Amino acid sequence: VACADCHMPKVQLENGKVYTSHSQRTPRDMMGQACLNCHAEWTEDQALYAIDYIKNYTHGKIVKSEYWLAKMID
Amino acid sequence: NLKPVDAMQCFDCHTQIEDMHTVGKHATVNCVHCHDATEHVETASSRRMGERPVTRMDLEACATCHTAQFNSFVEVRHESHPRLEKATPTSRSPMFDKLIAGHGFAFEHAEPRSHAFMLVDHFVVDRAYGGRFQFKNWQKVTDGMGAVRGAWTVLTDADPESSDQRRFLSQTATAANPVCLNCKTQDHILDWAYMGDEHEAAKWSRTSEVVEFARDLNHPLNCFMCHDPHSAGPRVVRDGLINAVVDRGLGTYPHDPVKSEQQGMTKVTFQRGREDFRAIGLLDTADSNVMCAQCHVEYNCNPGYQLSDGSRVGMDDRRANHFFWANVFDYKEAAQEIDFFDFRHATTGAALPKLQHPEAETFWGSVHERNGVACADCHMPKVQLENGKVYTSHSQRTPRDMMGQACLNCHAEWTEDQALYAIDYIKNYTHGKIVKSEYWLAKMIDLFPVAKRAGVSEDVLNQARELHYDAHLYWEWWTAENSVGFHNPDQARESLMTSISKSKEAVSLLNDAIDAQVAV
Amino acid sequence: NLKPVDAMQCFDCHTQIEDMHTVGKHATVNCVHCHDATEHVETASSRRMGERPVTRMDLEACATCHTAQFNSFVEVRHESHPRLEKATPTSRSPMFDKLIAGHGFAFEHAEPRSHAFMLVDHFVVDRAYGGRFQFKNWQKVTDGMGAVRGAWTVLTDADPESSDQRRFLSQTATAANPVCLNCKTQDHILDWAYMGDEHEAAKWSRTSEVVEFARDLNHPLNCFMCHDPHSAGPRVVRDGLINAVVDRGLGTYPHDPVKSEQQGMTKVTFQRGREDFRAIGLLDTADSNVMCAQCHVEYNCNPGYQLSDGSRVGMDDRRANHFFWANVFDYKEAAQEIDFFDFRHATTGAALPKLQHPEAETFWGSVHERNGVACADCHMPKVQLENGKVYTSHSQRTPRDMMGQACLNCHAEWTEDQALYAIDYIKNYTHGKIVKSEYWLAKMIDLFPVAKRAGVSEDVLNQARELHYDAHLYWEWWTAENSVGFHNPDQARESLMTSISKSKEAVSLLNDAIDAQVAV
Amino acid sequence: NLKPVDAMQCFDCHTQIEDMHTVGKHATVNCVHCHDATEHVETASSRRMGERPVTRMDLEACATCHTAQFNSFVE
Ligand code: HEC
Ligand code: HEC
Ligand code: HEC
Ligand code: HEC
Ligand code: HEC
Ligand code: HEC
Ligand code: HEC
Ligand code: HEC
Ligand code: HEC
Ligand code: HEC
Ligand code: HEC
Ligand code: HEC
Ligand code: HEC
Ligand code: HEC
Ligand SMILES: O=N[O-]
Ligand SMILES: O=N[O-]
Ligand SMILES: [Ca+2]
Ligand SMILES: [Ca+2]
Repeated sequence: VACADCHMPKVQLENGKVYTSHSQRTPRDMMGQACLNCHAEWTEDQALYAIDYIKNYTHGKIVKSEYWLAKMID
Repeated sequence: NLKPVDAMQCFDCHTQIEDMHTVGKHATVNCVHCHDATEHVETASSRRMGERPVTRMDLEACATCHTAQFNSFVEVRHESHPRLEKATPTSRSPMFDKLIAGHGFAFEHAEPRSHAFMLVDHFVVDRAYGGRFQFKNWQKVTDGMGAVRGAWTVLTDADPESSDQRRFLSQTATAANPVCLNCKTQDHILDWAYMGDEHEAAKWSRTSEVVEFARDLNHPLNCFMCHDPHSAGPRVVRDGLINAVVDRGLGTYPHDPVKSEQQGMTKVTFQRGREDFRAIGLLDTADSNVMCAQCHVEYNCNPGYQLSDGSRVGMDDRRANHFFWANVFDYKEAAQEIDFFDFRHATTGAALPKLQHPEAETFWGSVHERNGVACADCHMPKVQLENGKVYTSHSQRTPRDMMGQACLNCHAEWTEDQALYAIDYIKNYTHGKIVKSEYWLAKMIDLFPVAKRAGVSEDVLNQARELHYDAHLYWEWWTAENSVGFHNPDQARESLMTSISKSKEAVSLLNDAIDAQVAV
Repeated sequence: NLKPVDAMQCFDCHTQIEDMHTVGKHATVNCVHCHDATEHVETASSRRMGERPVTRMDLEACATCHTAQFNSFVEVRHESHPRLEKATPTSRSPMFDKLIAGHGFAFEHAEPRSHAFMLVDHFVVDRAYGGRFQFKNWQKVTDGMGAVRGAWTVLTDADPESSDQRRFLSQTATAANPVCLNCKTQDHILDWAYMGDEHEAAKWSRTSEVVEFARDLNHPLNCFMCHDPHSAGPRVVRDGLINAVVDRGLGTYPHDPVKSEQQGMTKVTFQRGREDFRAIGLLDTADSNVMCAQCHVEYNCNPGYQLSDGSRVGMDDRRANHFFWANVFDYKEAAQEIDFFDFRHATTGAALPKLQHPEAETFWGSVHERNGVACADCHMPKVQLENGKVYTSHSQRTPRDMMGQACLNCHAEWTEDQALYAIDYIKNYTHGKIVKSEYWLAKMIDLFPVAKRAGVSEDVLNQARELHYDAHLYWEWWTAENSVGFHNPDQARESLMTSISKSKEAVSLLNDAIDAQVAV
Repeated sequence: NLKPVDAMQCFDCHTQIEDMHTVGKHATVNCVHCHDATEHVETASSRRMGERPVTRMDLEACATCHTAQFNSFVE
């Protein structure tokens, strides 16, 4: 998988010549193309929930790392 | 990958193309994008074609550099309900079967759908080819992209081994003829002489076996129908239109000589050997009214009969390919000028015209046309982007899908709901008058058998048949015209009241004559 | 609270039930869930019923352990517009009154609505019981749960003191008879002998006073119509279906002996004393095509007449309960086999068939049926849950409400809009041919009085009446069939063009004969 | 309106560009879309630039033939 697959995927058209979206942005705006064509087992909400599980967990450790860095700094 | 060819060498023999190509916005676009002329260049002289070069007619030839226009063109509007028969209580012409009896449209006449399908729909409609052609299956009806790629990628022919028009299912007709195809495709643009006249250099003509012609045609609404591929400048290619506007000197706006001069057309002819062969009409401006008038007009594209003596006018006659280029109130005179009618009504025996989608001739003189508004402004507007390069939508569809761009930029005083309400007021009023026109036409039509059987004289029946022509014209214009009055509400109103007036006159005439016969 | 009974003791006398119950997925489900047999067990011998045990027919008997299936079944689809008369310009058969004149459906024929209402709607439709039964008030029309709980919880009888079928309002008919009820309920499953034949052990039969029978019936579409309550295995209980498939050896798929063998039915008969009394048909597989074919077929459920001599075929005749089990092109032969027609047209005098919702016989041979797709796949699919135990939706409704499950899992190439567009292409095309078929049938019908009055011979009128039978069959199949062509678009097309062909033949015949009479 | 230039004239001194341009999917795309090299061509030698040609760096130089990519990018 490469950055473009999640961040500037091919456009899906019922009738049209396919091109590659150049709007390089979060896959949340185009989950069908960016995630769900590959993750057929998920709905959009499930895929978003999986992203958020990671981000929430990681952000929690970032905040704790900052807490401990700040305590050391002080 | 494409390799560019030496255009300058082509120009040593192609001075007309040189003059167009080098001056317009395709001056940098190499011939190899649309032609394969390698063997041609090796064998031609300025006076001998040699090997015929290939010319690409596919829309993909333009889509590589103009994807937005291509994609907006091929888009299928699923809300444009498909295969929806107009002869039903819930569509445009509830009494169409009674009124049109005797004409091939009785076999099927659906509402239009998206442009991607025009060629395939022409091929599969029940009135056209005896049911010879079908989509490969009923799923393919959705595939606008496939149809654009090529009709024969999505259709089947019931009998590839024969080329005659015949019925393959009982309730079909074989009305299609080569002229039809000129408003579905221009893949034959190099194989068809102006007007479809016989020509030594034309593979196809008005008199061709339409099934054979059909098989040679692939693409709907080629992009070059409105845009010269060499100059990129605005044009039309449809012969019947150039004929009406230029050959017949009617002008682009027959009711406005000034606008005709400002927004005119220059006929450009291309020869084969020493002989004129085909023509295009370059437009002074990018005038969509005239571009759309290549097809959205009332026309002959069919055999008919002469009003004068009733004799057959066959496909060989120039009149079989004709743009009347006349509003509804000038049409009867325009038909008399070429001495032509379409069919005899099956019940009344009246000589009748068959009207087809006269959007262009209806739009003339209307408030929007008089204000310089054109088809594209309401049906293929510029796209509005918060951030982006503007282009012109090619999804030619009802303004209801893009009211901000199609109406409300101009009508700042209205909300979308208000503008829709104004549209619906016109269509509702017009449709009620259509329905009343049909009620009265049907009442007249039903009196004909009673009258004939009661012994009413031929003279009285002929008087009623003359009234039928008028009643019919002044009604059918509006079921044929796609805006349900919107394009010219006052004209529709005046015409439909005229229809009803004529029908009522005929009803009175017949009832009185029947009553007089009974009283004897 | 329920107390379990000794099933083993029941089995000392009920060996058929033992063989079903102990082997299937209801082996642990105690009899007390659906029977009260206390006094029965105290009084019975293996050869004498003794006190009749109670058998619960209410759907709640299943809803305690199968709430999801029950709840999805009872759900009211409010978008299935209620009491919507088909004989109107905006519904299925705009000219139905003219075409069906002479038949009880002229008094009312609404579009179907949700299954919860089938029994109450049968009772209150204007054609059924002379308007005897009504909802208690006009609010109760919404109450699907109430109707399922019991028809008589939501209906009133205008005259509980009489049991005869009569008109209570002028524009009603009394077409209901006991056979009807077999496609509304099976509450009478233990009180009705196979086919509704007279039987000493049957309280009800084809010849019963239908008003008395009606009062004894409560529940729509009992869950056990498709599921044996003892084995829980798939079955049908409808006698006319078992008769067609098994007794008449037509098979579950008359056009496919292989599929008939793989997906077959085993008739199981239950006796009363020494005598066969009732039967069920166990299915080899959970084949919804055959389960739904218990009711969604063309049938006799009514008296009629013999084609041969015109004599009355009354409810006492087995032919009054008949599944033709024939596609539209085999129907005329199937009706000739039993020497039967339904009514004489009020205007033409033609002997005519009355067709009813032949979804099953239409579906045969269609592309989906040939691919092993079945009613349930499009009309009661498995539910898709992000997290949950899958079950089968029992809300038997249009796939438009659940396109992901009903269509798009299979048709991965389509969006919902594309799939809807494909449906609409078929229904639009089919409906336009229905409307044209009606136009031509109506034109023929209107010629009959003119012809009769003009002195056209009985021989010519009879020729036209024979054509009327065909024109009618090949049209009415498609107004009766609920998919508007979707279930078999090519068949619909072929049939409707045949209808129009026949009507046109009759119109020509009559106009020529009328014209010849006038010319004399 | 753009007038094409003779790329062969450029290629005589620009072998690397020739090898890239003639082979790829821009083989038909004339230099004038992105360069104004008229005075450069009159003044360059095989090793000295002469007058510096203009090279368009704006994204609109690609947007006329690739509107969809450009518009999705700028959104
Ligand atoms: C398998 C899919 C996937 C791949 C491949 C991927 N990304 Fe991401 N990226 C994500 C997701 C999910 C997020 C979080 C977006 C959100 O929460 O809205 C993200 C976030 C980002 C963001 C921040 C987006 C914003 O709006 O905040 C950037 C920048 C980014 N990725 C760049 C890249 C780069 C560069 C690559 C390739 C090296 C890459 N991504 C590959 C899925 C992917
Ligand atoms: C960050 C790198 C990047 C930039 C900058 C970029 N693109 Fe692309 N472009 C891509 C990728 C990735 C693809 C898809 C390649 C593939 O998957 O085959 C692509 C594909 C294309 C294509 C091929 C057709 C298609 O859509 O797949 C065109 C034409 C194109 N880009 C034009 C442009 C234009 C015009 C711009 C400036 C508006 C631009 N690109 C800027 C990365 C880029
Ligand atoms: C030696 C002179 C000459 C050369 C050079 C030349 N052509 Fe032609 N071309 C002709 C002639 C002659 C015809 C036929 C005109 C006629 O029918 O009278 C023709 C016809 C055509 C046609 C129309 C064929 C048809 O289907 O009717 C096309 C397209 C065309 N040329 C393209 C090109 C291209 C592109 C080049 C450069 C790669 C080229 N020609 C170079 C002489 C030439
Ligand atoms: C190799 C790329 C390419 C091809 C292929 C191509 N065009 Fe163009 N087209 C251009 C360019 C570049 C312009 C000029 C853009 C500008 O200057 O705004 C242009 C301009 C146009 C214009 C605007 C002309 C004007 O005067 O405003 C139209 C219309 C057009 N092309 C139509 C077409 C048609 C129709 C086809 C297919 C027959 C086609 N093009 C094929 C590149 C191409
Ligand atoms: C080559 C002939 C031709 C040209 C030029 C043409 N049309 Fe059409 N148009 C058709 C045909 C044919 C259909 C019906 C297509 C079908 O039913 O498959 C149609 C359908 C339509 C529709 C209905 C689309 C829908 O969603 O149902 C509209 C709106 C329309 N045309 C507007 C226009 C406009 C505006 C123009 C000028 C920009 C134009 N047309 C130019 C032939 C043409
Ligand atoms: C003057 C151009 C023109 C001619 C020639 C032409 N059409 Fe059309 N046709 C149109 C336009 C515009 C529409 C869309 C508007 C409408 O349907 O009213 C259309 C729509 C159609 C449709 C789709 C709607 C329907 O009626 O079912 C079919 C099919 C069709 N034409 C078949 C034919 C046949 C067959 C012929 C030759 C007998 C023919 N056309 C000739 C312009 C033309
Ligand atoms: C029925 C006539 C018609 C057809 C066919 C047609 N166009 Fe256009 N085209 C127009 C009109 C009208 C405009 C806007 C002209 C104006 O207002 O300046 C336009 C504008 C354009 C432009 C100029 C840039 C823009 O978007 O304004 C291009 C490029 C173009 N069209 C490409 C195409 C392509 C590619 C096709 C085939 C998919 C096509 N056209 C088919 C009528 C047509
Ligand atoms: C380019 C500007 C423009 C466009 C776009 C436009 N209008 Fe108009 N419209 C006008 C003007 C100017 C008038 C005449 C105003 C006056 O004379 O008071 C008018 C008149 C009308 C009328 C009176 C119509 C008649 O024929 O008598 C109606 C209704 C109307 N517009 C609705 C609409 C609708 C709905 C749309 C979108 C489909 C639309 N207009 C798009 C400018 C526009
Ligand atoms: C002593 C033998 C015997 C016993 C034990 C027995 N049954 Fe029966 N049952 C019969 C007979 C005999 C009939 C009538 C069969 C016939 O009509 O010939 C009958 C009929 C029935 C019926 C159908 C009644 C109808 O409406 O037609 C049901 C239900 C039933 N039994 C349930 C049960 C249950 C449950 C049990 C155990 C609690 C049970 N029986 C135990 C002998 C027995
Ligand atoms: C006391 C609980 C209970 C009652 C009451 C009940 N069932 Fe069941 N049913 C079950 C159980 C337990 C299963 C087996 C579940 C499993 O194994 O997947 C089952 C299975 C089924 C099945 C699936 C059978 C198969 O072979 O796949 C059907 C169909 C069914 N029941 C129908 C009904 C019907 C209809 C009724 C009302 C006549 C009913 N059940 C009443 C408990 C009950
Ligand atoms: C072979 C099974 C079967 C028979 C027997 C049967 N019906 Fe129906 N009935 C159905 C089906 C299936 C529907 C839903 C489909 C439809 O309406 O087309 C239905 C629908 C109805 C409806 C609701 C729609 C309407 O027509 O108003 C009524 C009322 C009705 N039936 C009454 C009756 C009457 C009265 C009889 C006996 C004269 C009868 N049914 C016999 C299967 C049957
Ligand atoms: C018209 C026939 C029919 C009726 C009546 C019917 N079902 Fe079903 N039932 C089915 C079909 C079809 C299935 C799915 C069988 C399969 O595909 O395996 C099913 C499956 C089931 C299952 C198995 C679990 C599941 O959901 O797949 C149960 C339990 C069940 N039904 C209960 C009931 C209940 C309770 C009722 C009464 C509310 C009922 N059924 C009425 C046709 C019917
Ligand atoms: C269980 C899979 C499945 C289901 C569910 C399904 N289809 Fe199909 N459908 C098929 C297959 C397989 C074909 C035949 C494909 C082929 O032969 O190319 C087909 C054919 C069709 C056709 C051609 C129809 C004909 O009778 O000629 C249409 C239209 C269609 N499907 C639409 C739908 C719609 C709409 C739905 C949902 C109501 C649906 N399908 C549900 C598998 C399915
Ligand atoms: C005069 C028109 C034109 C110009 C200007 C243009 N291109 Fe292209 N581009 C093309 C054509 C034609 C193709 C080939 C399309 C095809 O064969 O699919 C192409 C192909 C591409 C591709 C796909 C290449 C591949 O190997 O798949 C990319 C990426 C691309 N161009 C980027 C750009 C960039 C970035 C610019 C601006 C620096 C640009 N183009 C300017 C016409 C143009
Ligand atoms: O039927 N095409 O006007
Ligand atoms: O009217 N029930 O088929
Ligand atoms: Ca005409
Ligand atoms: Ca019947």
